[PDB]
Amino acid sequence: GLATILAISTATPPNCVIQADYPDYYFKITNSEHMTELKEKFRRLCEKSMIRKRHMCLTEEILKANPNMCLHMGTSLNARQDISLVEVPKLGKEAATKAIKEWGQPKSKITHLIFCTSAGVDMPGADYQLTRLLGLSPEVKRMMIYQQGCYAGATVLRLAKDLTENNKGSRVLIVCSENTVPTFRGPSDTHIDSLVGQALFADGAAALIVGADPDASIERPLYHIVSASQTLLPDSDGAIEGHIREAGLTVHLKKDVPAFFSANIEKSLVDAFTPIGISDWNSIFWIAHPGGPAILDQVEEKLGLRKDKLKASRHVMSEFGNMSSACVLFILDEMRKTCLEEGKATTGEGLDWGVLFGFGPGLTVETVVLRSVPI
Amino acid sequence: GLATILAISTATPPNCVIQADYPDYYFKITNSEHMTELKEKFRRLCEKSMIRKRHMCLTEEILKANPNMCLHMGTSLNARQDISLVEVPKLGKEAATKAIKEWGQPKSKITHLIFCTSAGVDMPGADYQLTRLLGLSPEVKRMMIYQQGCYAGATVLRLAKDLTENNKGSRVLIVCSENTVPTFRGPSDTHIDSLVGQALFADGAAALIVGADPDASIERPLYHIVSASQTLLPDSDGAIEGHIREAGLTVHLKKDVPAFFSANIEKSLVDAFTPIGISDWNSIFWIAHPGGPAILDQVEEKLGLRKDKLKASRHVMSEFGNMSSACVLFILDEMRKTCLEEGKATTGEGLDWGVLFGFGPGLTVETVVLRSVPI
Repeated sequence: GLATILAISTATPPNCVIQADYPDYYFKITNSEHMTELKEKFRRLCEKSMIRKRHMCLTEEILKANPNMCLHMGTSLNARQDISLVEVPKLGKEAATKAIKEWGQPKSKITHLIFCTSAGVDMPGADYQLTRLLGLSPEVKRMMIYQQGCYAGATVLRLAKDLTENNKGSRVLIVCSENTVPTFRGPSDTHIDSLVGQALFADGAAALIVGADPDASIERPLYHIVSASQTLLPDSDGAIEGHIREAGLTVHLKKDVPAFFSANIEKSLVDAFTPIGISDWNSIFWIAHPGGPAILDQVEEKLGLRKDKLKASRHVMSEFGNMSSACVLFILDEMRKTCLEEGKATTGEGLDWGVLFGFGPGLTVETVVLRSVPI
Repeated sequence: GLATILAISTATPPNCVIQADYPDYYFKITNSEHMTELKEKFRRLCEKSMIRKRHMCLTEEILKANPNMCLHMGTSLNARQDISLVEVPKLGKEAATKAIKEWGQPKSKITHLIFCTSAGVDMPGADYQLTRLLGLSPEVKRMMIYQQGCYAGATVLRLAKDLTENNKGSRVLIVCSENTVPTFRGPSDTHIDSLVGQALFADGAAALIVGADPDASIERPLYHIVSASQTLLPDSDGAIEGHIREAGLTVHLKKDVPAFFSANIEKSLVDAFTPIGISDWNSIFWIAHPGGPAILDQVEEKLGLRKDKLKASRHVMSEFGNMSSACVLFILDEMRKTCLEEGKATTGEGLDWGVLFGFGPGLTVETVVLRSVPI
């Protein structure tokens, strides 16, 4: 049968930054209060973000201890790696233990592990660290998805679908764990596009169990993964780039990203849903990577979505910020919980069919067709 | 049906270094001729490497233009990335075009792309670059496997097996492209394990087409991918580590690494071949990642392999050195070419079943069971 999501959980670092207070904090800790016009631009970005709070393992204490991270382009990759490479699997384990609990099986039944992060590469990778931290079988079949950015929450579902459907009895643990350690940096009027990241990026981890052929005596499906596609957008090359450099991960925006995603998203919908016979985009539930707020606004306008279609996606953005690959997985967690609390008929806001979108560098759109389960 | 390898090709940079001359060249270009004790240790390492030559895109001209790369721990990641991120997909495209030719189908029939490298991370990744360089369909389903080291040539086969067997009609292009740009550095008596890498690592790219259900009117299988396993070796934590730092990729080795692999290899063989009813390791053909030559020697001795079992693996090591993930794929290409040239009965040295091993950080062993095809 089809790959099925059997459990979801999440974790965030305990320190959280209130967005209303962030322009003042960020310009203070980076010693940039003299850049008054830049501070005003950053305040506007923070207020436009529709983020209320973000969780960050980067604290004032840590930044004071790593002052090269507070420069715009300080030589700082080593300092960033030293923090992030430990944090990434630690936060991932926090989510994974809880997903395993919901799943209801012993962890010795996990046959496959997908780990996903853009927060720092190491050899061996975070997949190895998580395997040892959790005490998974040494024979777990691992896939380490590094540096794929904000569409990778859909990528891991696409990968998990083929792994679990091609291997009878297989059960995949998926962990996505992201943080701002590689990207945090001081401001510069050269690199205004970096301020976008400073206003949006946040920390979080999400874990899932995916498997085909559920054991109804123990396992409880949440969503079915029907199809998974990936495409590059025409003429979009260079719109979003992220470079791993001596100063950490630097972000570069060169084209109108929301215009590209909104102009092309209907093609992905038609390709995904024509085989199903669906053409009304308000008749399906939506999980859309929300880390670019203007992207969601323009998708909504272009397609004529009702204002509530993206409610769960915008709620996660409001409460957590742009956690990169983890966002869409937080959104699935939020949707099923809200549907249960509100007495909706399915885990997809009472609807049967749904779409999950990852958006990221390429420009790339990942399109996952889901089906809900009854509540 | 089973996933099958339908085509293989390879590519190397034109510049090559003769191993017998390398100690003198390396110590001169790194301005380290005064480290006379270290130079003799390096000559012994090169003499014991059983490498005759290695291809390298890093030329004398480039090293003279990038002097911080010739220091031992010079701040040089940016210079390395500037070189490697263009070289990786360029060399990969060279191999991919030739693999596509052998396959015999138009490149519009490629539905999936797996790209693998440890030579430098970027967003978007080398998979995106290769897709654009080759003019693949924008809807190609990509998987980017970054920084998994020397076992990843087997990893890509494990991944391709699930992708192609779960998707009717799918055809996956696999590209592995590796180089010494991130690891090349001057010598130091505080980091002797780095010398091992300077004696062994080399550049190369290999490309494959993999698919299930071949069309016998156009396609010609070379190998069948029967099973693919991965395991961590007991109590091997920290034996091989690779860190991505301001000075590039730095390598760190405990000294009993060959002992770990040779002492555990039989478990991987028993686990893979018991379902097939095979216990005689001389009755199967071998593709063993050859990048540690004591690994090959100790495996041969521990298992009592015939003197010629590792012939193709040692030949690739001799002519190309340790090209990380690409080695095992060069070895498959060498085996089928030599079998045809020499009138063998199958693409597996006249034998029917074979094993392909990837070895790398973890410590990880990847075990792929293959079947040959008649010639």
